[PDB]
Amino acid sequence: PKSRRSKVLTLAQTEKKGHEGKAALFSGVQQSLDSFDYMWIFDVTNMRNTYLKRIRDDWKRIFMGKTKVMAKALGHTPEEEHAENVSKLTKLLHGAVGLLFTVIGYFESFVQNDFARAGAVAPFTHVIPAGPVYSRAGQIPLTHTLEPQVRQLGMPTVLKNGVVTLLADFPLCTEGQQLDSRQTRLLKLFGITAAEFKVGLLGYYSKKGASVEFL
Amino acid sequence: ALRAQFENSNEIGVFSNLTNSYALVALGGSENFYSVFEAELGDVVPVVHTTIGGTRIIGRLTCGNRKGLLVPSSTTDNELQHLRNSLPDPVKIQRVDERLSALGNIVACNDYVALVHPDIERETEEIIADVLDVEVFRQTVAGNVLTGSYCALSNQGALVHPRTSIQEQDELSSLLQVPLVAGTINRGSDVIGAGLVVNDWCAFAGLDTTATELAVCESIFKLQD
Amino acid sequence: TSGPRDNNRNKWAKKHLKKGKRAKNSNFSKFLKKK
Amino acid sequence: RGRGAASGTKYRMTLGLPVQAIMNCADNSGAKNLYIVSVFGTGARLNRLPAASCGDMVLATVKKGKPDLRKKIMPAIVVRQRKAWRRKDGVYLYFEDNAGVIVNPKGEMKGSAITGPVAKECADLWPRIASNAGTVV
Amino acid sequence: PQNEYIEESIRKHGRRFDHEERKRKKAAREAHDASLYAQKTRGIKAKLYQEKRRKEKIQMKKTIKQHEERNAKRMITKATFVKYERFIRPMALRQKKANVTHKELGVTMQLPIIGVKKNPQSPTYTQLGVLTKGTVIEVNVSELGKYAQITNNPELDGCVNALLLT
Amino acid sequence: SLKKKSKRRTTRLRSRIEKKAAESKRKQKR
RNA sequence: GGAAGUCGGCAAAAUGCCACUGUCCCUAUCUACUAUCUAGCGAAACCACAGCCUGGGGAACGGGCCAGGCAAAAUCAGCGGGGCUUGUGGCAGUCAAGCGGCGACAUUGCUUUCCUAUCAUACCGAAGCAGAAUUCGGUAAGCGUUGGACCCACUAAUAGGGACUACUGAUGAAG
RNA sequence: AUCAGAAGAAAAGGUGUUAGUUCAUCUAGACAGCAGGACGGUGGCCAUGGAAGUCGGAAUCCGCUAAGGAGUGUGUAA
Repeated sequence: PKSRRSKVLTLAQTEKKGHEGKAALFSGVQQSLDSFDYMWIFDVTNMRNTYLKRIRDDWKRIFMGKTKVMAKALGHTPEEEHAENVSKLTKLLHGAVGLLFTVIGYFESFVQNDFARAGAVAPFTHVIPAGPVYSRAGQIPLTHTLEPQVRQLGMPTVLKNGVVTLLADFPLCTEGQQLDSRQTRLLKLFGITAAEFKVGLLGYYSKKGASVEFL
Repeated sequence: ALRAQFENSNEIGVFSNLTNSYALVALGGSENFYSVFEAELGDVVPVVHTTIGGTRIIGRLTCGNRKGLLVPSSTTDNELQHLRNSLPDPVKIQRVDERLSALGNIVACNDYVALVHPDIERETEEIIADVLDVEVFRQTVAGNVLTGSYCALSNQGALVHPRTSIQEQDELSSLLQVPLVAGTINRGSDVIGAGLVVNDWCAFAGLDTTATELAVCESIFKLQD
Repeated sequence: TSGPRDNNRNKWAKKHLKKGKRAKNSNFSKFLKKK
Repeated sequence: RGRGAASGTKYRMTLGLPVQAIMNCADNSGAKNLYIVSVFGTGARLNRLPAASCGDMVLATVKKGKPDLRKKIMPAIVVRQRKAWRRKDGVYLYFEDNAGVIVNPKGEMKGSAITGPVAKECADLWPRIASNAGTVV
Repeated sequence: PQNEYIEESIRKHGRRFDHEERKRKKAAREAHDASLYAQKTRGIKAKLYQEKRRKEKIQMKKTIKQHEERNAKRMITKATFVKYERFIRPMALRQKKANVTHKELGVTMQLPIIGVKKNPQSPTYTQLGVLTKGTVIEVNVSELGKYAQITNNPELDGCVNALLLT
Repeated sequence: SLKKKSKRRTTRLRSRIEKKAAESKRKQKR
């Protein structure tokens, strides 16, 4: 009766609160601004939830929600914001940044490696030798039992007698090249931890000092 | 031994003839059949791509040995002229104006002894001895007059019906001065002459012949050396 | 049975007409043509 | 079972033995008479009684014979023909009597020695009959 | 070949090269194919698709409805049962058993027809035992001698579907 | 025509269409 | 070849289960006569008027009406022609899209030519479809759908159904 | 409209079109499109050769939350 895109439906029963969720995030941001101390601005990075879970463990609460939504709730103008000189803070307040309560040394030093994300530059020039596939670049003393991965690769790989075989040498990634989605997904099947989680501690919105530096 | 078939027929004794001096195969049909014969005897004996009376059944329509070859009166002058041109000098070729035209079905011969369907005419017996230079015995195999089709015979052995009695096998072998075996071919096909073609050094059998018979022919005809 | 009105019978008929099968008709008329 | 194991292919020739015709038994299997009841490989020709020829296969009943071979309709090969038929060579042939042999559907004949002349056509087609033939012209 | 030989072949040689592309595109275009099928087809095949789409539409409506709930001649021309018998009663029209459904129990019970109580059509039909709509018939209810009313037409349906008078 | 039938309804159909429409209206009235 | 034709030894043939036979497969040839043409003789029945076809005209739709297709003298000989309906039962309860108590599907209880709606041949899609063989479905009526008493074989298959003028040849006046 | 148009099947269906009616989010970035995360107790419990959310029976709970359903499908013997 009308040409329109058919919408897929499922039964998750986990629909987000939408406006209520945004209000809850704003309330949490206000409480985090009302927290005791340590005035951190750092929430997430390219790392998975495991790094976030480990970071949350070493604290007695890192959370940002929708970026620039907490800043909007606080208000860019100093009149709306409860803090001082937040007009310049809001400009710096962007991306995955959130308050915490547990620090500086751990964030500066402890940087665990993790699988790379798209857009970055490869730390090296990974090359996949031809023949049987090597999951960990020939570190197995990486079996050839990857029966379903052969159909799921798409790259120059054919199944020979139940063994995945790359007919031609396929360079997985090269240093200085932007990490494509296909390159990142292909590297996911391998042990390429070409990333390092970082943090941002430029300033601290202390209750008394109110000096959030731009370092 | 070899497993080979003409077209898709196992009876290669009908569609071809083979002796110690030459090989006659059917025409116009499968040249793959000519290739099979040429693959084992091409450089040793001539392989004639011939016909008898405009038919492909030349194997059952002729009888011959290393010395002479016979054809029925039904053969044309053109086909007879063809055979003599292709065949070499030491092999003599003759037209046998004889009672039962199918010479292959009535006469099975080697270089020294021949077995004939008793119902042949005396002049035919005389010329066979004159041409083939063999002794002629007007006997029967398994009680059947068609000696040529039921007794595949060569210089080093012979095969007959499994039905024929042991005393009959001993009589035939002693009168032939050669070892004899009562065997089968082509999974119960009792026409041994029509399924197996034999010379003193090579033998061909139908594709449907099982390994047990092929071992038997190998033993009796001693092709291993 | 494939009928002579079949487009693929007609297609392969064409390719026979483009071998030496038709060459023995091209120069074959040239025989008389030089007489 | 029709046209089965008959080696090559048969040229067209005149039709001699229609349905319900009597032929002599040609082999020494033990039979005397055969009765044609049906002919293999006959199309939808309206009001055409199927007919047989040399080298053809027909369902036959042993009209005169020992009771064991009787009572079982089974195929038979017409080995001879009385109607004049012309070879592709051009010569015209015909025999005294219509004769047929008793054969299993596969192609091996049930006899041991056939009697009298054999049609050169059927000897060409049927190697089994050519294996068990006495004289062919 | 033994057991799951194609599964072994898939395992040891892989499936078709473009198989995922073909099935994904087939999974992509049936929405257009369904509308083309619904608009171009005519006749019985159209009508069957008509009724089966309503089946799936109503079904999908109900399963989704369940979802927020989870989130929240002198002869007898009729059937007969067994001078006075002037007409011919065929053995074909003869009826002996009936499907009597109890009112309170609500179970269709196979009960033999003990007899016909009264035929509302005419006394002659009751005398001849002609089964018709609204005719009272008595049947044995030992396994359940009680009356019942025919809720069907035995002439057309061919089965004596009746409801117990209880 | 171009169709599988004739669009001109024969005068029988022009006759009995209206009366059967009238019987339909009477049925709703009843 | 010798009852396969036909409900069938109807009629001939064989003489004055066997055997014979053109009943048939399948007709062909030959003879006489009618037949046609020529010279002569020469009716009657019948006749409102006439004679191309499709659809429609309340009916009876027709040869006249309407809308079309069309339509070129005179003749000779054969042949007689003249908005239904379908593939899916009946009783009872339960929902319940909803409307105004019903309530839709679902659930539970028991008992010659033409048509395509294609059998075969062509192609096609699906199926644990390995090969072969097969099943179901789609396009498709170009082309076939047999021979003998429900049967018994052949066959690729032996699918289901509707129903004076014209026709066929032969001359022919004329721009 | 691949046979459009100039009360009987009829109720229903159409990724055909055009208007309306009633609800939804939306520069606290709407829909879609993309990159990434889509977790850790835990391979929860009976069930079994092998069942790890996805052969199968009840809950189906929790820490981080901005989110990870004792799991939406494909799939793997697992």
